Amino acid sequence: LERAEERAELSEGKCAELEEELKTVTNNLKSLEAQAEKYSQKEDRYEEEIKVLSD
Amino acid sequence: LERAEERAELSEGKCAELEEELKTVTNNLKSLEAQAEKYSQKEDRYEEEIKVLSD
Repeated sequence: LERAEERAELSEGKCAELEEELKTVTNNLKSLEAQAEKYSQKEDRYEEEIKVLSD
Repeated sequence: LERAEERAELSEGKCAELEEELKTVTNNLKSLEAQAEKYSQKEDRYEEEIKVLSD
């Protein structure tokens, strides 16, 4: 039980660590979703600067 | 013990679920990062072209 509880604690430790990493990565995912979209928009703002400059 | 073990299984189960959620968001982050980076690279290509056309 102590070892199983220890495993629960170690696994919970990992669970929490992964959760923290999950959230960090997910938060990065979200900032990156925002960046991938802002960047796709920049891909267009810059493409537009090229089109405008081309004109 | 069944509970300590259940908790070992539950916390291990959940930490494994988080490993999968983490890998999923990590891979989505890598995808969005790669996407954002492909866009940042396009932004740079345009910036290079913006500088070329601006100049």
